[PDB]
Amino acid sequence: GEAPNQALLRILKETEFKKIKVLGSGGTVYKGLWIPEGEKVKIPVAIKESPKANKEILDEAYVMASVDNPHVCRLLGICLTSTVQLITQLMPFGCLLDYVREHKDNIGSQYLLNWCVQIAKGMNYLEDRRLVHRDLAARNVLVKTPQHVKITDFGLAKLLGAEYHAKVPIKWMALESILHRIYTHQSDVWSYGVTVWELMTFGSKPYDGIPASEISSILEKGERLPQPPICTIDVYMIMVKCWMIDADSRPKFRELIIEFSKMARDPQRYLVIQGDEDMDDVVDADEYLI
Ligand SMILES: *CCC(=O)Nc1cc(Nc2nccc(-n3cc(CN(C)C)c(-c4ccccc4)n3)n2)c(OC)cc1N1CCOCC1
Repeated sequence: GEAPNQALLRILKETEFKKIKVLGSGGTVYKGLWIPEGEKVKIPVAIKESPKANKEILDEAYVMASVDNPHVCRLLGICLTSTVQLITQLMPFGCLLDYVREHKDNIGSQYLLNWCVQIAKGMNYLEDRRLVHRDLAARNVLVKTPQHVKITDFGLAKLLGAEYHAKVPIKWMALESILHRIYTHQSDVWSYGVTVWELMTFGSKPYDGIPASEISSILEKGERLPQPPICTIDVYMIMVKCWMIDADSRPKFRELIIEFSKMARDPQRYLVIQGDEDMDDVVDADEYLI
């Protein structure tokens, strides 16, 4: 027996939004203000604006409405206009992949290790809610402040019952997923390892210049992503443990929290980086609880 999902799905009027600029297209992601009726608050939001693709975006809203954790992006509501719109909290600093790329020369060890802690906390929460993400990557981690990141993009996420089978991001998937289309929380751990490598290399592309069709044979021969320059063996060994063939001998998200937490207490024993060492009624969504 599975527990009843008593999450609320907030349907928001279209007149409650004063959508401002466009953030980025691909669909489209807007930014704007959400002003609930006569609540005297202005909440900065992001809005994601024809066919059966409506089914997918609503499957996304189902997952996002059913999560509540400081390191997971939650759905504020949907607007049922001509198009189905997803309304989420504005993450004003962008995605973490763009952030580490545009700020390499100003990111210290404490920030890198804290992000690894927070991402592991969010993933451990998803595991607690029996959620396999299947698209964990630096591009899908958003930055509320440089000290606070959250996981987003649940378009591939699936709810395990009391391994899931099935276009996918090859250079982030465990071998068993590339080969057998098998996805578990431990295959998420593999993607976590690639995501940490992304941060540790300040946004390098994993297997840059290697066709995705070759990834399965490369991983089978025993090859893995190289040790990033700033990484001590301690940190790189954690990433290598995420890439083991035996999925059960990979670290659990609850262990990665612990390990990175200890390292974040002495961040330079583990990362070697040169240089280390309107408004008025605006309320962040994390402070608007209903
Ligand atoms: C890495 C790409 C990116 O997201 N850039 C970005 C993000 C944000 N802030 C933001 N706030 C709330 C929600 C989002 N957001 C972005 C995305 C796109 N994916 C890749 C993360 C989604 C999304 C959610 C679910 C399903 C599909 C997509 N939600 N982003 C920015 O606001 C400041 C600005 C930017 N970029 C700035 C630099 O140029 C590119 C855009």
